[PDB]
Amino acid sequence: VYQIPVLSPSGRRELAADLPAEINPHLLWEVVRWQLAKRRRGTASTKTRGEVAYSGRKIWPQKHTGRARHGDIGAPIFVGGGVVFGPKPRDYSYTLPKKVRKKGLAMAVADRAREGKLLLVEAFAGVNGKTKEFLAWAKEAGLDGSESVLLVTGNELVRRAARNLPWVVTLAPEGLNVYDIVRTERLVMDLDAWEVFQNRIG
Amino acid sequence: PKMKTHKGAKKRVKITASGKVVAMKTGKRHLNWQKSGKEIRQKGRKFVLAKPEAERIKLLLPYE
Amino acid sequence: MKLSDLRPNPGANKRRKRVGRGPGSGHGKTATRGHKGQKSRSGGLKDPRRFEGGRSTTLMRLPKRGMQGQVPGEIKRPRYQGVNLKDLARFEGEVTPELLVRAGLLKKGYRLKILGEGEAKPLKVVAHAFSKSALEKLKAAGGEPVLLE
Amino acid sequence: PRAKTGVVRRRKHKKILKLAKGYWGLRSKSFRKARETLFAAGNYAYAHRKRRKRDFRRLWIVRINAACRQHGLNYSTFIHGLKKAGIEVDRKNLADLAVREPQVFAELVERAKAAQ
RNA sequence: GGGCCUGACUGCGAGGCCUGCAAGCCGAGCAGGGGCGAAAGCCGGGCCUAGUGAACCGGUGGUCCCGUGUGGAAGGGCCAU
RNA sequence: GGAUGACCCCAGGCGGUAGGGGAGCGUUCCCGAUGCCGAUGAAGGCCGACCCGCGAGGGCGGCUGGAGGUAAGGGAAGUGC
RNA sequence: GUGGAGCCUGGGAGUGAGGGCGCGAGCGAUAACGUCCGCGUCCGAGCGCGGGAACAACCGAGACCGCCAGCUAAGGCCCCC
RNA sequence: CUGUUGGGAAGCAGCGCCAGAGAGGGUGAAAGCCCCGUAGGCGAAAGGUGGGGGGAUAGGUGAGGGUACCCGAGUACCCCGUGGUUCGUGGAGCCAUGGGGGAAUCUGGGCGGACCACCGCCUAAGGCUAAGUACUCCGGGUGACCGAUAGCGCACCAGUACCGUGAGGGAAAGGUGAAAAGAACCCCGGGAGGGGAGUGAAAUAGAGCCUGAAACCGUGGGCUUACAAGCAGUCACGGCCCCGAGGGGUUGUGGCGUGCCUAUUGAAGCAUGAGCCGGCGACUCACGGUCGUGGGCGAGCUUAAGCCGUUGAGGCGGAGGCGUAGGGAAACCGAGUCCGAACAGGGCGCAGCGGCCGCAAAGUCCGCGGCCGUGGACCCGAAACCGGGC
RNA sequence: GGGGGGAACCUGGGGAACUGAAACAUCUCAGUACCCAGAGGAGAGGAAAGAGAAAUCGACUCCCUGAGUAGCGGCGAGCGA
Ligand SMILES: [Mg+2]
Ligand SMILES: [Mg+2]
Ligand SMILES: [Mg+2]
Ligand SMILES: [Mg+2]
Ligand SMILES: [Mg+2]
Ligand SMILES: [Mg+2]
Ligand SMILES: [Mg+2]
Ligand SMILES: [Mg+2]
Ligand SMILES: [Mg+2]
Ligand SMILES: [Mg+2]
Ligand SMILES: [Mg+2]
Ligand SMILES: [Mg+2]
Ligand SMILES: [Mg+2]
Ligand SMILES: [Mg+2]
Ligand SMILES: [Mg+2]
Ligand SMILES: [Mg+2]
Ligand SMILES: [Mg+2]
Ligand SMILES: [Mg+2]
Ligand SMILES: [Mg+2]
Ligand SMILES: [Mg+2]
Ligand SMILES: [Mg+2]
Ligand SMILES: [Mg+2]
Ligand SMILES: [Mg+2]
Ligand SMILES: [Mg+2]
Ligand SMILES: [Mg+2]
Ligand SMILES: [Mg+2]
Ligand SMILES: [Mg+2]
Ligand SMILES: [Mg+2]
Ligand SMILES: [Mg+2]
Ligand SMILES: [Mg+2]
Ligand SMILES: [Mg+2]
Ligand SMILES: [Mg+2]
Ligand SMILES: [Mg+2]
Ligand SMILES: [Mg+2]
Ligand SMILES: [Mg+2]
Ligand SMILES: [Mg+2]
Ligand SMILES: [Mg+2]
Ligand SMILES: [Mg+2]
Ligand SMILES: [Mg+2]
Ligand SMILES: [Mg+2]
Ligand SMILES: [Mg+2]
Ligand SMILES: [Mg+2]
Ligand SMILES: [Mg+2]
Ligand SMILES: [Mg+2]
Ligand SMILES: [Mg+2]
Ligand SMILES: [Mg+2]
Ligand SMILES: [Mg+2]
Ligand SMILES: [Mg+2]
Ligand SMILES: [Mg+2]
Ligand SMILES: [Mg+2]
Ligand SMILES: [Mg+2]
Ligand SMILES: [Mg+2]
Ligand SMILES: [Mg+2]
Ligand SMILES: [Mg+2]
Ligand SMILES: [Mg+2]
Ligand SMILES: [Mg+2]
Ligand SMILES: [Mg+2]
Ligand SMILES: [Mg+2]
Ligand SMILES: [Mg+2]
Ligand SMILES: [Mg+2]
Ligand SMILES: [Mg+2]
Ligand SMILES: [Mg+2]
Ligand SMILES: [Mg+2]
Ligand SMILES: [Mg+2]
Ligand SMILES: [Mg+2]
Ligand SMILES: [Mg+2]
Ligand SMILES: [Mg+2]
Ligand SMILES: [Mg+2]
Ligand SMILES: [Mg+2]
Ligand SMILES: [Mg+2]
Ligand SMILES: [Mg+2]
Ligand SMILES: [Mg+2]
Ligand SMILES: [Mg+2]
Ligand SMILES: [Mg+2]
Ligand SMILES: [Mg+2]
Ligand SMILES: [Mg+2]
Ligand SMILES: [Mg+2]
Ligand SMILES: [Mg+2]
Ligand SMILES: [Mg+2]
Ligand SMILES: [Mg+2]
Ligand SMILES: [Mg+2]
Ligand SMILES: [Mg+2]
Ligand SMILES: [Mg+2]
Ligand SMILES: [Mg+2]
Ligand SMILES: [Mg+2]
Ligand SMILES: [Mg+2]
Ligand SMILES: [Mg+2]
Ligand SMILES: [Mg+2]
Ligand SMILES: [Mg+2]
Ligand SMILES: [Mg+2]
Ligand SMILES: [Mg+2]
Ligand SMILES: [Mg+2]
Ligand SMILES: [Mg+2]
Ligand SMILES: [Mg+2]
Ligand SMILES: [Mg+2]
Ligand SMILES: [Mg+2]
Ligand SMILES: [Mg+2]
Ligand SMILES: [Mg+2]
Ligand SMILES: [Mg+2]
Ligand SMILES: [Mg+2]
Ligand SMILES: [Mg+2]
Ligand SMILES: [Mg+2]
Ligand SMILES: [Mg+2]
Ligand SMILES: [Mg+2]
Ligand SMILES: [Mg+2]
Ligand SMILES: [Mg+2]
Ligand SMILES: [Mg+2]
Ligand SMILES: [Mg+2]
Ligand SMILES: [Mg+2]
Ligand SMILES: [Mg+2]
Ligand SMILES: [Mg+2]
Ligand SMILES: [Mg+2]
Ligand SMILES: [Mg+2]
Ligand SMILES: [Mg+2]
Ligand SMILES: [Mg+2]
Ligand SMILES: [Mg+2]
Ligand SMILES: [Mg+2]
Ligand SMILES: [Mg+2]
Ligand SMILES: [Mg+2]
Ligand SMILES: [Mg+2]
Ligand SMILES: [Mg+2]
Ligand SMILES: [Mg+2]
Ligand SMILES: [Mg+2]
Ligand SMILES: [Mg+2]
Ligand SMILES: [Mg+2]
Ligand SMILES: [Mg+2]
Ligand SMILES: [Mg+2]
Ligand SMILES: [Mg+2]
Ligand SMILES: [Mg+2]
Ligand SMILES: [Mg+2]
Ligand SMILES: [Mg+2]
Ligand SMILES: [Mg+2]
Ligand SMILES: [Mg+2]
Ligand SMILES: [Mg+2]
Ligand SMILES: [Mg+2]
Ligand SMILES: [Mg+2]
Ligand SMILES: [Mg+2]
Ligand SMILES: [Mg+2]
Ligand SMILES: [Mg+2]
Ligand SMILES: [Mg+2]
Ligand SMILES: [Mg+2]
Ligand SMILES: [Mg+2]
Ligand SMILES: [Mg+2]
Ligand SMILES: [Mg+2]
Ligand SMILES: [Mg+2]
Ligand SMILES: [Mg+2]
Ligand SMILES: [Mg+2]
Ligand SMILES: [Mg+2]
Ligand SMILES: [Mg+2]
Ligand SMILES: [Mg+2]
Ligand SMILES: [Mg+2]
Ligand SMILES: [Mg+2]
Ligand SMILES: [Mg+2]
Ligand SMILES: [Mg+2]
Ligand SMILES: [Mg+2]
Ligand SMILES: [Mg+2]
Ligand SMILES: [Mg+2]
Ligand SMILES: [Mg+2]
Ligand SMILES: [Mg+2]
Ligand SMILES: [Mg+2]
Ligand SMILES: [Mg+2]
Ligand SMILES: [Mg+2]
Ligand SMILES: [Mg+2]
Ligand SMILES: [Mg+2]
Ligand SMILES: [Mg+2]
Ligand SMILES: [Mg+2]
Ligand SMILES: [Mg+2]
Ligand SMILES: [Mg+2]
Ligand SMILES: [Mg+2]
Ligand SMILES: [Mg+2]
Ligand SMILES: [Mg+2]
Ligand SMILES: [Mg+2]
Ligand SMILES: [Mg+2]
Ligand SMILES: [Mg+2]
Ligand SMILES: [Mg+2]
Ligand SMILES: [Mg+2]
Ligand SMILES: [Mg+2]
Ligand SMILES: [Mg+2]
Ligand SMILES: [Mg+2]
Ligand SMILES: [Mg+2]
Ligand SMILES: [Mg+2]
Ligand SMILES: [Mg+2]
Ligand SMILES: [Mg+2]
Ligand SMILES: [Mg+2]
Ligand SMILES: [Mg+2]
Ligand SMILES: [Mg+2]
Ligand SMILES: [Mg+2]
Ligand SMILES: [Mg+2]
Ligand SMILES: [Mg+2]
Ligand SMILES: [Mg+2]
Ligand SMILES: [Mg+2]
Ligand SMILES: [Mg+2]
Ligand SMILES: [Mg+2]
Ligand SMILES: [Mg+2]
Ligand SMILES: [Mg+2]
Ligand SMILES: [Mg+2]
Ligand SMILES: [Mg+2]
Ligand SMILES: [Mg+2]
Ligand SMILES: [Mg+2]
Ligand SMILES: [Mg+2]
Ligand SMILES: [Mg+2]
Ligand SMILES: [Mg+2]
Ligand SMILES: [Mg+2]
Ligand SMILES: [Mg+2]
Ligand SMILES: [Mg+2]
Ligand SMILES: [Mg+2]
Ligand SMILES: [Mg+2]
Ligand SMILES: [Mg+2]
Ligand SMILES: [Mg+2]
Ligand SMILES: [Mg+2]
Ligand SMILES: [Mg+2]
Ligand SMILES: [Mg+2]
Ligand SMILES: [Mg+2]
Ligand SMILES: [Mg+2]
Ligand SMILES: [Mg+2]
Ligand SMILES: [Mg+2]
Ligand SMILES: [Mg+2]
Ligand SMILES: [Mg+2]
Ligand SMILES: [Mg+2]
Ligand SMILES: [Mg+2]
Ligand SMILES: [Mg+2]
Ligand SMILES: [Mg+2]
Ligand SMILES: [Mg+2]
Ligand SMILES: [Mg+2]
Ligand SMILES: [Mg+2]
Ligand SMILES: [Mg+2]
Ligand SMILES: [Mg+2]
Ligand SMILES: [Mg+2]
Ligand SMILES: [Mg+2]
Ligand SMILES: [Mg+2]
Ligand SMILES: [Mg+2]
Ligand SMILES: [Mg+2]
Ligand SMILES: [Mg+2]
Ligand SMILES: [Mg+2]
Ligand SMILES: [Mg+2]
Ligand SMILES: [Mg+2]
Ligand SMILES: [Mg+2]
Ligand SMILES: [Mg+2]
Ligand SMILES: [Mg+2]
Ligand SMILES: [Mg+2]
Ligand SMILES: [Mg+2]
Ligand SMILES: [Mg+2]
Ligand SMILES: [Mg+2]
Ligand SMILES: [Mg+2]
Ligand SMILES: [Mg+2]
Ligand SMILES: [Mg+2]
Ligand SMILES: [Mg+2]
Ligand SMILES: [Mg+2]
Ligand SMILES: [Mg+2]
Ligand SMILES: [Mg+2]
Ligand SMILES: [Mg+2]
Ligand SMILES: [Mg+2]
Ligand SMILES: [Mg+2]
Ligand SMILES: [Mg+2]
Ligand SMILES: [Mg+2]
Ligand SMILES: [Mg+2]
Ligand SMILES: [Mg+2]
Ligand SMILES: [Mg+2]
Ligand SMILES: [Mg+2]
Ligand SMILES: [Mg+2]
Ligand SMILES: [Mg+2]
Ligand SMILES: [Mg+2]
Ligand SMILES: [Mg+2]
Ligand SMILES: [Mg+2]
Ligand SMILES: [Mg+2]
Ligand SMILES: [Mg+2]
Ligand SMILES: [Mg+2]
Ligand SMILES: [Mg+2]
Ligand SMILES: [Mg+2]
Ligand SMILES: [Mg+2]
Ligand SMILES: [Mg+2]
Ligand SMILES: [Mg+2]
Ligand SMILES: [Mg+2]
Repeated sequence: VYQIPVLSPSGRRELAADLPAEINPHLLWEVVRWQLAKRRRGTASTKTRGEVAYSGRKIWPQKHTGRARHGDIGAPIFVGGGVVFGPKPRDYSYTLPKKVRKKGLAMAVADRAREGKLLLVEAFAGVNGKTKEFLAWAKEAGLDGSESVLLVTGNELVRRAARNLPWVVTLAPEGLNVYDIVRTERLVMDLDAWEVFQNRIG
Repeated sequence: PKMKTHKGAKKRVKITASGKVVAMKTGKRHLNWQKSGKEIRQKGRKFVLAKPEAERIKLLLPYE
Repeated sequence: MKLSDLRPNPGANKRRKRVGRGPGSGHGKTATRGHKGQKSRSGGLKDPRRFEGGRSTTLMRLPKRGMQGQVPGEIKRPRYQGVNLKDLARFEGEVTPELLVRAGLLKKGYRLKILGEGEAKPLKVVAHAFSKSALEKLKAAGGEPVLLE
Repeated sequence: PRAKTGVVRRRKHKKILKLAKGYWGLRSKSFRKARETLFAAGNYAYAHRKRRKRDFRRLWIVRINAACRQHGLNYSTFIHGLKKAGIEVDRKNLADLAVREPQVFAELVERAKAAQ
């Protein structure tokens, strides 16, 4: 369906995989929205007039003082009093339909694949945990850092070598997600990663 | 908290397949000796509640 | 496609209605509540689904009917759920209650009863009950009804 | 998060207060008083925009009338004569003529008498 | 005024009046079994419009529908009052 | 009309309280941002007869101020006295 | 008769203190800026505009914005005007 | 590292370098490489812990047959009064027990919703028992949390000052500068204060210190006002001043002109509120419901708690829920069913668009918006009622 | 060995009223607020004289669900396994 370049010692070969041809910007939007929303801490809080510290005494008599009527000084009308309808601890998460998430993953990859920004790699030459090593291979693959790259592979050693780059996001293949894909300019995948990606969207 | 079903409504009424609301006729509980047989017969039937009064009771039965 | 390109469809995300914020909003002062009265108060009215101003309510004047039940409650008897022949079309070979459950046709904890809307198909269908027409269409179609217990 | 008033209100008030420059006492110094005065001034302008068109016409009619009676007839006669003559030169211009170009106005008075 | 009578029916009820609701009112026709009439037909109380009271709770006659492991029973439901 | 909110032409509507609907402006915060504006001066303040917008507002220029601010596009509210 | 007409399903209301005036009645005293109904109207919400000296509801007229242009309505044309 | 602007480099420019470390905070401004850190590692003599690893210890162990000795007492059980359970005296069982009566030891007894039979379940009247669970004074980590009227009542010597006999009530108050370099000396003055000198990039940064709005008070300048009638403006013209066929300020005369808000049939109203300015101040959130709406899948849709993974990575989990059939009080029947003697009549129910394909759809899930139920539910306000204390 | 103290948390012994039912007494609020005793780092519970219909399960505790179901109720407001 789509044609994907692949770096191998045999050279830049191609691969065929069926990612959707249709992109639904709203759907991808919905997934990102759900992602960024369920990670919220919801730790904003305030005190109601009952949680405020002051007493419950009526500060001066109801009538006949020539002043306005009042109750306790915790009333939200007073300065220092409680708040009205302020924030309390909150859970912003919700359960986005699994089929939507799955479809979103496929769509996000497809969009990159369609741009030609998607690259699959067989192995990572000389990289063994050193950043200078990843830069070697990266440069060799056409990745000079002029474009931000989401690197997805299970080889911890490759992730450790590339994590500190300003232009690189790193991910275990189990961790593939549409936010990170959309954030980046290029998607680079381990064949083992590209394999489990195929399994999740299948 | 989740809404509670009104038990007075559950015992007096039924929501039909299309969402009409059907209850027994009123008026043959007692004092029937001088009522015509045409009355007692017709009052043993079920009837459909007027749209407004029907729409209200349906909200009292959220889990039917 | 980048983050700046992510947008919801028109009408997907709508602005909320804020009342009580100025004349020009058309929702100022009274904040769409009108003037005075119980309804305009914080707390408002009684349940509009029932309360009728003090008179005997529409609902309460209607008579009750039927067995309402008594403590200790529901009486355990077997329950039957029907599924039509037309639903049985999707299958081939044998059908049993457990199969119809996975298909999402027969709910759990319910006994199976085959009903007659639709057409029969030469299958082995094992259930607790068949309607009169269910048996006829099934015996006619070369299907095998099996009576469970 | 919290969104306190902060900057917004001071700015709205200054808009008004600048619009109220020149007014008497607190009307140009107090926001609230400035606003009450500005409301009136908006309605007055709108009303006086509409009535300025009247104020001038009445002046024009007075002036045309003054020059007409010098030639032995009145305004109401002069206008009718002009209508019968089919002269459609307006009152703004008739008045200007009556003062700046008196012989031209004389000729118009002539055609006004001739028309009837 | 008189004769024979019990339709002062059971099962329904097209279609309308009125009408916020709930009620209230009128009702041709079909089936069951009757009454009167040679018959056509009439009769689902009274020339008509007042003589009334929703639900809840409970009494009585019937029905034999539910019956808390099962058979019953206690107690309910349904029809009538 | 052109084909689609591209702009133009012709026509008609446009007082408004309770109130329904629509389109926007601005305030705090998040993504955009390991970015961008910034001591050749951030925010905030004081001016303006200038520019854009029907308006809410947004620009630009001068003075003050001396270290922060933050786009297009989206998100969420302790959001306008 | 194509109208901010009408009918059907549904979402959201507000109102359930009205008032003057004209005509038709009751009540009152062929009284009330009286009261209670009816048909209409206006004010309510047109305390925007011209007239009535001034004056919500009487006469004229339904104010999208602009003009130092023109025609009229009621009412007016001796001076204030 | 160097150059350059600058009081100051981390700015800009030139040439480099590290990275399992480009989280973050400092440093005279904006620093991966100056500092503190960060990734990744290392660390306890002493005290505490030690649920994991190891070892002891206590403790634990047969089968037939006979015997009918034992198996928890004012107990079971029954009645009266009550509590507990969803159960409000109801057909009212079960569990508990204040009063009365009052057994038995496996052929004993309790229970399965009055009661009886049958069939089953269980072992009362003695005791102990981890973990999974609740909480946050304390320590740490993290925020689409606050930023000095906010956030705890308290950022500051606050449960303080102050008030109260007492229980108890309960504030206000943060900021010089990069560095005190915190202004030597001289002058007027009793001092306070100020003027010079000096410091600093800046002193209307001078300690009564960042910024420094408004009301409010004053000084100087321009225009104007002592024959004039006023919701204070507005429209026109003219005079004067200013900035250079225009504009700004001012106001002499002429025209017009009944504050704002609230409540009302109706207010400029001699009806409510407001001295003025600044800041605080009222339609929200959760769960459920009902419409609408943006998408996903569609006779199907969807998971919950949890489990795994991440450390702002997502996945698993099908228990369950909604829908796929209705009608009936129910037994029950079922595209029908209920009433009925009816095969009568009636109530309530049943039946996509194009070339196997595409499109659309029941339904359902998630988001979003309107409104509704439940809670304080738009905010403020009673008089009162109750508990425990003073 | 006890005594007294500890922010909440926990068991036990006692235990309101405003409020809601658009009045009120049953009912609700609610075995809540509060008082007292006690226990600890947790407390409680716990090894069937159970459940309840499965010819079945197998201590207790805690979450999801079953379910706003079964039912309870001046069969009202509501309460709720
Ligand atoms: Mg948060
Ligand atoms: Mg929050
Ligand atoms: Mg808080
Ligand atoms: Mg607070
Ligand atoms: Mg409050
Ligand atoms: Mg309070
Ligand atoms: Mg309090
Ligand atoms: Mg308090
Ligand atoms: Mg306190
Ligand atoms: Mg109190
Ligand atoms: Mg009190
Ligand atoms: Mg008190
Ligand atoms: Mg006073
Ligand atoms: Mg005062
Ligand atoms: Mg008071
Ligand atoms: Mg108060
Ligand atoms: Mg208080
Ligand atoms: Mg405070
Ligand atoms: Mg506070
Ligand atoms: Mg506070
Ligand atoms: Mg507040
Ligand atoms: Mg509140
Ligand atoms: Mg809230
Ligand atoms: Mg939470
Ligand atoms: Mg939500
Ligand atoms: Mg969730
Ligand atoms: Mg990185
Ligand atoms: Mg990183
Ligand atoms: Mg990036
Ligand atoms: Mg990242
Ligand atoms: Mg009856
Ligand atoms: Mg009865
Ligand atoms: Mg009769
Ligand atoms: Mg009869
Ligand atoms: Mg009878
Ligand atoms: Mg009958
Ligand atoms: Mg359900
Ligand atoms: Mg259902
Ligand atoms: Mg929103
Ligand atoms: Mg507004
Ligand atoms: Mg609106
Ligand atoms: Mg409005
Ligand atoms: Mg107001
Ligand atoms: Mg409204
Ligand atoms: Mg409303
Ligand atoms: Mg009001
Ligand atoms: Mg009212
Ligand atoms: Mg109202
Ligand atoms: Mg009222
Ligand atoms: Mg209403
Ligand atoms: Mg209140
Ligand atoms: Mg109320
Ligand atoms: Mg009454
Ligand atoms: Mg039932
Ligand atoms: Mg039970
Ligand atoms: Mg076969
Ligand atoms: Mg503020
Ligand atoms: Mg303002
Ligand atoms: Mg302000
Ligand atoms: Mg300002
Ligand atoms: Mg402004
Ligand atoms: Mg002036
Ligand atoms: Mg002027
Ligand atoms: Mg002044
Ligand atoms: Mg003055
Ligand atoms: Mg002033
Ligand atoms: Mg204005
Ligand atoms: Mg005008
Ligand atoms: Mg005018
Ligand atoms: Mg004219
Ligand atoms: Mg005119
Ligand atoms: Mg004039
Ligand atoms: Mg003459
Ligand atoms: Mg003419
Ligand atoms: Mg003319
Ligand atoms: Mg006779
Ligand atoms: Mg006779
Ligand atoms: Mg005979
Ligand atoms: Mg009818
Ligand atoms: Mg009717
Ligand atoms: Mg006959
Ligand atoms: Mg005969
Ligand atoms: Mg016959
Ligand atoms: Mg008949
Ligand atoms: Mg009669
Ligand atoms: Mg009657
Ligand atoms: Mg009754
Ligand atoms: Mg009752
Ligand atoms: Mg009864
Ligand atoms: Mg039976
Ligand atoms: Mg039985
Ligand atoms: Mg039994
Ligand atoms: Mg027997
Ligand atoms: Mg039997
Ligand atoms: Mg018997
Ligand atoms: Mg019986
Ligand atoms: Mg019976
Ligand atoms: Mg009856
Ligand atoms: Mg037009
Ligand atoms: Mg118009
Ligand atoms: Mg309009
Ligand atoms: Mg009103
Ligand atoms: Mg619209
Ligand atoms: Mg809107
Ligand atoms: Mg704003
Ligand atoms: Mg906005
Ligand atoms: Mg950032
Ligand atoms: Mg930044
Ligand atoms: Mg720069
Ligand atoms: Mg500088
Ligand atoms: Mg500068
Ligand atoms: Mg800011
Ligand atoms: Mg501006
Ligand atoms: Mg400066
Ligand atoms: Mg500035
Ligand atoms: Mg900084
Ligand atoms: Mg800003
Ligand atoms: Mg931003
Ligand atoms: Mg934007
Ligand atoms: Mg976004
Ligand atoms: Mg938020
Ligand atoms: Mg607020
Ligand atoms: Mg209309
Ligand atoms: Mg209309
Ligand atoms: Mg409607
Ligand atoms: Mg609405
Ligand atoms: Mg609304
Ligand atoms: Mg009203
Ligand atoms: Mg009302
Ligand atoms: Mg009323
Ligand atoms: Mg009325
Ligand atoms: Mg009245
Ligand atoms: Mg009246
Ligand atoms: Mg007349
Ligand atoms: Mg009259
Ligand atoms: Mg009369
Ligand atoms: Mg007289
Ligand atoms: Mg009157
Ligand atoms: Mg009169
Ligand atoms: Mg009269
Ligand atoms: Mg009228
Ligand atoms: Mg009104
Ligand atoms: Mg008028
Ligand atoms: Mg009108
Ligand atoms: Mg007039
Ligand atoms: Mg007038
Ligand atoms: Mg006049
Ligand atoms: Mg006037
Ligand atoms: Mg008038
Ligand atoms: Mg009058
Ligand atoms: Mg004319
Ligand atoms: Mg005329
Ligand atoms: Mg006159
Ligand atoms: Mg005349
Ligand atoms: Mg005069
Ligand atoms: Mg004249
Ligand atoms: Mg230098
Ligand atoms: Mg340097
Ligand atoms: Mg550089
Ligand atoms: Mg890091
Ligand atoms: Mg950093
Ligand atoms: Mg840093
Ligand atoms: Mg930088
Ligand atoms: Mg920065
Ligand atoms: Mg740094
Ligand atoms: Mg570490
Ligand atoms: Mg470390
Ligand atoms: Mg033995
Ligand atoms: Mg023995
Ligand atoms: Mg024993
Ligand atoms: Mg017993
Ligand atoms: Mg007892
Ligand atoms: Mg009880
Ligand atoms: Mg009991
Ligand atoms: Mg009962
Ligand atoms: Mg009981
Ligand atoms: Mg007992
Ligand atoms: Mg006892
Ligand atoms: Mg035994
Ligand atoms: Mg025994
Ligand atoms: Mg027992
Ligand atoms: Mg028993
Ligand atoms: Mg049992
Ligand atoms: Mg036995
Ligand atoms: Mg048992
Ligand atoms: Mg253990
Ligand atoms: Mg435990
Ligand atoms: Mg914990
Ligand atoms: Mg902490
Ligand atoms: Mg903030
Ligand atoms: Mg901050
Ligand atoms: Mg302060
Ligand atoms: Mg504070
Ligand atoms: Mg401050
Ligand atoms: Mg503290
Ligand atoms: Mg303080
Ligand atoms: Mg005292
Ligand atoms: Mg003292
Ligand atoms: Mg006190
Ligand atoms: Mg205070
Ligand atoms: Mg400083
Ligand atoms: Mg300092
Ligand atoms: Mg001296
Ligand atoms: Mg001296
Ligand atoms: Mg001395
Ligand atoms: Mg000195
Ligand atoms: Mg001095
Ligand atoms: Mg000095
Ligand atoms: Mg110097
Ligand atoms: Mg400088
Ligand atoms: Mg300065
Ligand atoms: Mg300074
Ligand atoms: Mg200062
Ligand atoms: Mg500073
Ligand atoms: Mg100052
Ligand atoms: Mg000032
Ligand atoms: Mg002066
Ligand atoms: Mg004089
Ligand atoms: Mg003079
Ligand atoms: Mg002038
Ligand atoms: Mg000028
Ligand atoms: Mg004037
Ligand atoms: Mg007036
Ligand atoms: Mg105003
Ligand atoms: Mg009032
Ligand atoms: Mg009044
Ligand atoms: Mg009045
Ligand atoms: Mg006045
Ligand atoms: Mg006043
Ligand atoms: Mg006055
Ligand atoms: Mg009043
Ligand atoms: Mg007011
Ligand atoms: Mg005062
Ligand atoms: Mg003032
Ligand atoms: Mg709302
Ligand atoms: Mg939805
Ligand atoms: Mg989906
Ligand atoms: Mg699924
Ligand atoms: Mg449900
Ligand atoms: Mg049913
Ligand atoms: Mg039957
Ligand atoms: Mg039928
Ligand atoms: Mg579809
Ligand atoms: Mg909704
Ligand atoms: Mg609603
Ligand atoms: Mg509440
Ligand atoms: Mg609230
Ligand atoms: Mg209160
Ligand atoms: Mg009491
Ligand atoms: Mg009392
Ligand atoms: Mg007391
Ligand atoms: Mg006491
Ligand atoms: Mg003790
Ligand atoms: Mg102790
Ligand atoms: Mg207790
Ligand atoms: Mg005790
Ligand atoms: Mg007591
Ligand atoms: Mg009570
Ligand atoms: Mg309450
Ligand atoms: Mg309550
Ligand atoms: Mg309630
Ligand atoms: Mg009450
Ligand atoms: Mg009440
Ligand atoms: Mg009372
Ligand atoms: Mg209770
Ligand atoms: Mg207790
Ligand atoms: Mg203790
Ligand atoms: Mg424990
Ligand atoms: Mg623990
Ligand atoms: Mg044992
Ligand atoms: Mg269920
Ligand atoms: Mg009931
Ligand atoms: Mg309770």
